[PDB]
Amino acid sequence: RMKQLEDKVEELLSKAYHLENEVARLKKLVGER
Amino acid sequence: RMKQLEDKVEELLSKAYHLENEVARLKKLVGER
Amino acid sequence: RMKQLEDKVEELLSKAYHLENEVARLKKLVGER
Repeated sequence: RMKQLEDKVEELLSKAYHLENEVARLKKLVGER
Repeated sequence: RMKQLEDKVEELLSKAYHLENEVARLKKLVGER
Repeated sequence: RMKQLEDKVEELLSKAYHLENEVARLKKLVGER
C-alpha cells in the first residue's frame, strides 16, 4: 500500500514539474507576467 | 488512513489530468515563437 | 515515511493550486474558455 502511494507521488511530482515549466513558457509567448 | 492519502492522491491525479489537457490545448491555440 | 509522503502531498496540492490559477488567468487573457 505504501510504495504504490509513494510511487504515485513521485510521478505526480514529475508531471506538475514539467507543467510549471510549460505554463511559465506560455506566460512569455503572450504577455510576460 | 491510506485510503485517505489514496484519496488525496486521487484528486491530484484527476487535477493533473485536466491541467495537462488544458495546457496542451492552449499551447496549440497560442502559437508563435 | 508518513511525514515525508504527507509532506509530498502538500507540495503537490500547493503546485496544482498555483497552476490552476495561472492557467485560469491565461485563459481570460487570451479569450479562450
